[PDB]
Amino acid sequence: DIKMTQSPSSMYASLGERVTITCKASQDIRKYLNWYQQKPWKSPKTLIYYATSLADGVPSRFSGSGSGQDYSLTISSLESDDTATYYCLQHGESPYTFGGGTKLEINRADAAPTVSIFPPSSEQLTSGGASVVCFLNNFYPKDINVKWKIDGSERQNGVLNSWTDQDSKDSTYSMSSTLTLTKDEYERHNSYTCEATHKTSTSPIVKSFNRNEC
Amino acid sequence: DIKMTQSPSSMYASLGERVTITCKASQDIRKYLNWYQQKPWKSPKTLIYYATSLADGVPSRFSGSGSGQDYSLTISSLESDDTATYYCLQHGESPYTFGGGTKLEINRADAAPTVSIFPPSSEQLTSGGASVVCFLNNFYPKDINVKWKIDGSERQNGVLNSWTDQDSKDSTYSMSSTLTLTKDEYERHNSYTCEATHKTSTSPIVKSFNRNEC
Amino acid sequence: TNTVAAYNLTWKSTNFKTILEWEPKPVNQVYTVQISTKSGDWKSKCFYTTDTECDLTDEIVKDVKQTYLARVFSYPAGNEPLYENSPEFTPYLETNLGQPTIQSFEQVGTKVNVTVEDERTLVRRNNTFLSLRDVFGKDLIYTLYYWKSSSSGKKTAKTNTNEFLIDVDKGENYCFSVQAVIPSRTVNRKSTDSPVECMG
Amino acid sequence: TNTVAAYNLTWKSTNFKTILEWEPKPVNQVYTVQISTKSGDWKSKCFYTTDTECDLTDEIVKDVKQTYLARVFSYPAGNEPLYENSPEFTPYLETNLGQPTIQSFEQVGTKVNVTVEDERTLVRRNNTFLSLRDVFGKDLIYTLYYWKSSSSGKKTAKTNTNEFLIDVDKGENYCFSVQAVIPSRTVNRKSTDSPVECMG
Amino acid sequence: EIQLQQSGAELVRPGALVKLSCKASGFNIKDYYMHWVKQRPEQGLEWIGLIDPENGNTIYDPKFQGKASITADTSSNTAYLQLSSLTSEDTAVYYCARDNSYYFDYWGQGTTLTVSSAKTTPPSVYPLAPGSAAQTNSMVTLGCLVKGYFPEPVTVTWNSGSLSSGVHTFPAVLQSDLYTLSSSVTVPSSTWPSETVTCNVAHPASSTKVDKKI
Amino acid sequence: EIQLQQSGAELVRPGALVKLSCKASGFNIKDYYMHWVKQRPEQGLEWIGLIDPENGNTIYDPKFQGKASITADTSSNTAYLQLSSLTSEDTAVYYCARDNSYYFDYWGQGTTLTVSSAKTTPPSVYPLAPGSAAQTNSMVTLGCLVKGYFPEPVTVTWNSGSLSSGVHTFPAVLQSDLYTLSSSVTVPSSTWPSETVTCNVAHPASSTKVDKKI
Repeated sequence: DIKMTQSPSSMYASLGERVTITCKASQDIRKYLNWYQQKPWKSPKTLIYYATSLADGVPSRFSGSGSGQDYSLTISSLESDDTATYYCLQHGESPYTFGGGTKLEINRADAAPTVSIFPPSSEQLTSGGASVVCFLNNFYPKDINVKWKIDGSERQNGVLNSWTDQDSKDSTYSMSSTLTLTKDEYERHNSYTCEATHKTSTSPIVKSFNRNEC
Repeated sequence: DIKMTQSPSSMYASLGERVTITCKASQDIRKYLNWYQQKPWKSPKTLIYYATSLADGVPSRFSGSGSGQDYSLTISSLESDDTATYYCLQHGESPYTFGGGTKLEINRADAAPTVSIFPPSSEQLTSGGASVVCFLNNFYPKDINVKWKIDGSERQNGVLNSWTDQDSKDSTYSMSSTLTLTKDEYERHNSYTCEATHKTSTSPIVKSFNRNEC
Repeated sequence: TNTVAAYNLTWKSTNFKTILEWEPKPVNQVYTVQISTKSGDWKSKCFYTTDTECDLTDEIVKDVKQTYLARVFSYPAGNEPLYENSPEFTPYLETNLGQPTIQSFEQVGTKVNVTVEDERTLVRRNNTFLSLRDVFGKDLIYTLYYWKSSSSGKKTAKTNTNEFLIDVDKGENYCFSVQAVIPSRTVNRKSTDSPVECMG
Repeated sequence: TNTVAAYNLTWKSTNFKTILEWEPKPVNQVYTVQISTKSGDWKSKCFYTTDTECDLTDEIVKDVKQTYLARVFSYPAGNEPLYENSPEFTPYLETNLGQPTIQSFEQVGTKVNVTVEDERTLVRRNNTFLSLRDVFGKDLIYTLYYWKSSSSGKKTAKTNTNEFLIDVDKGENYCFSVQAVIPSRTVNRKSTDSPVECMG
Repeated sequence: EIQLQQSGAELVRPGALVKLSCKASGFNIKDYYMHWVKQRPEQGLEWIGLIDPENGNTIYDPKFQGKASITADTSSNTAYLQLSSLTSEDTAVYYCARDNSYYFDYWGQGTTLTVSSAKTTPPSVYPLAPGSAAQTNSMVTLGCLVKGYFPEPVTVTWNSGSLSSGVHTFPAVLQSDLYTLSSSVTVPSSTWPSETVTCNVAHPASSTKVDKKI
Repeated sequence: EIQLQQSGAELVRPGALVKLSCKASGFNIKDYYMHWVKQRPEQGLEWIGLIDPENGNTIYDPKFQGKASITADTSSNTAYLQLSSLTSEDTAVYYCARDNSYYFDYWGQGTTLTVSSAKTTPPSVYPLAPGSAAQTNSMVTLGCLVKGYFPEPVTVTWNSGSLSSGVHTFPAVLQSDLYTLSSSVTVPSSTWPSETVTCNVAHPASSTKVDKKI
């Protein structure tokens, strides 16, 4: 019934920078506004409560101002473990409404993924299929194109990709590429290599291994 | 193979007036239509390209619309230097087909032909022949009848006629009538004059000279 | 002292990947490269190397339509330095075009849908790599040359997207060859013709 | 001799009105009670009584934030006393909160101004008795459950003063009920719910 | 000291009804207001409803009325949340919180409810040891490849959580009803095989804990 | 800056073959697609065919296969079109254009190809000054009678193109293998013979240029 409008949905900022997330309720909520931080795969944590009180061990760089319909959380010196999602929750009267939340991504100095390639464990081979994993950890920007090539240019599909979330300590991203051939096609070929195009370099980041169980 | 059918063949309009030339392609040509203007004795000039782009300093008053098989060029405020021939040219796949083109003639305020008569140059006479030229310049309608009379009613034939094209600046027409008597018949007579019948006037436009080299 | 300056500063680029190469090989000397846009805050890039190449991509890519100026400063190796200036470079109008590829081609009835692969470039808008079609836009016509086994005489088809929809003679062997063109350019206009491909 | 010491020393208190009841009932013996703050100069208060209850209010109210300690000495009735100590008592955190009461309520425009009675307490600052709200401050939230007779599903609203300004539906019956919660506490945090009351 | 416990995983057939639970420890729920907050995948937190274990009162977001019913057993210090008439739209993570009046000051970890028919499928943990020490870092990157499991989630830990610094668990990826998650701990070359590095995988939806030595 | 050169004239005997040229200046023909377009007298444009000087490829309108061949010498930046088995049907004007992909941005003036047997025959220019001040305008009319020349064309200009305004060149007119064109400028009475008026005739087929001062 009583709506919260939080802005902006997402927002990238660099360390040490100051940021302001905002929540407007459609009626005097009487400072029954609370700001919550959610680190990925984590229950939420209560940053600021009653519009302006710092809570259970929150850093002094967190602060919130407000009265009635206007509320704002502000981080003074943005840091690594601030990459999280923040929500405002009004809890003045039923129903209790959380705003739409905002995701702060920290902007930081460029970084080259350190690559890793792993050949199909013999254990797995016992099953009938085979998965070569390419790990492309600790890079930045989060942007990255990966190409799997089995015996030259003849590249592929049957690959799955998954990124992590900005690390809370170095503000970078790791990836994980997996091509999943069966023992059949696995053994059909020998050269297995993934390419990572990322603008930390102008030439592909290649890593290979050859199926030579001989 | 991919036929273009442009309409109309010729089309008279007047100053300020608006016009629309049209070309239908026997199949979707994907906007690969270009309109071309060809003023008499002139390399074609590219008016609109890619269905709707005005080109190389083409006046704003030209425009064309199209999508698929239907294309049309529209001159908004018809002007004097528009008297030309337009073609649409499809060039999206071989062969490139120019449509058949449409000739635009400007309709304008009638006008009387300023006449001039020229006796055989003493220079041409040396050859032994003679050519009397009658100029019928700046007249409208292009329609005109010219008569050559050698010693009264005794008019003649052995006369050549040729017209200009609608002027690109006053929209009128000039003419040229040339009677080619040899020195013989030339000296056989003395009165030489042409008769201009044009309804700008109700009475013949006559311009004469006598071969009185005495 | 004596550490010669540089000569033969040569921009070398394909798909915006740019590298400045110069002369001569360093003789008991290092070079440092300074590149700026058109007339400006000269940015030192490849510091005191001994290579005769400097990969200036990240710079040029910031804005392909910009004209960049660079210079190499000849430094004495071991135990007011002279420099040579590079000729100007407008990435958008001068990076050669890689040779094209026919990404695929399946019949959509009476016609054959031929498609060209949309190359990715290093050029990056936001946190993203813009394709060759992203940089150029409508200002990139692909020119197709197809024909059928049967004879030497061919047929063309222009496109400023990535697929073609040609009609072909029932039960015939047709070969293909695609070539890129940057209309807007006055010079490095084309691409190498792509590897010819035939049907059956 | 023979005079039993005490057992079952219980602190009983609502709105800081504190009394210590204990056992056993005196069987030919009198008890004397000593009360001090947290570990200190004991102060006797209930002299050689025979009641198994001692009203220590005057003492606890001097500083509701302190933790009082007490003991009951057992003296032989008729013609080194035994003693048992009481548990600790921290007035501010264990006194039960008396049942609340909606003091009154009258519509203020498109809403219904509801209000809670600001109960008085034995606590005496200066020569004055402070109210419940005077003692706890913003550390006292009132929880109002209201709901319209029509249905079974309720609604809630919090306040840390004494009135609510709840909108309600034009021409409807709404009952109310409110509970006191000291948020700061870890145990006797709530009071009983105030007698439900309805509108029209 | 204080703590709230939840079922961790729960696969349920559409149409059926389920009763998540949240066991309270180190506080009495009859002194607080227990809450339930849902959260669906690419979406933010949503308030389900509350309950006052004291005088058995409950409040619900309109959106859930009928769909939910929060119950609490004050003997066993447990709050409940029973959903019903289940549709895929109920698949999300349920947290139960604790309201001290000013803010939600304790959150249970989340319960991951998955409404589906697809049956449970324990994971298949395949180790990923290098095919030879990699040229990336001084230190080496090992990995664990959890695949073919369902439903979510799988808690992947290294040396039972001791080994924490270089970890990177990548989020699951669906591929035929089953996901594939993957983890990669990165340790010094000088500590493997010198030392032991085990990736221990937990898949709660099927009471499975797999321990791999790589 | 940019420009295409053309033979201008071109008398040829039937049956014979001929190679016309188009010299490029100001651009490199290997960057473009050269085009050749035919145009018969009382008819519009017809596309002959193109050539991609780059990778020596050509494409022709079926109507012209075997009749024509387009060839380019990328050194001298010149494209060529060689006809063959010449019929009268070929006497036309040929233009070479420059396809920039979106359009034919440039045209070579036209080459007037004439297929005949009759022999070249330079023009006989004769001045046409008034036997007396013409009574028609306040200003006066001067003419030039280019006669007996073949094949076409004869570009006529006045004061080497300076005195441009009142110019009227009337189309060529056959009269037993030879043509007869004419041109008549009109200058103010106050400028002649006060000033000089010279009609300059150029017959490209026989490398003649005549200058008659009248």
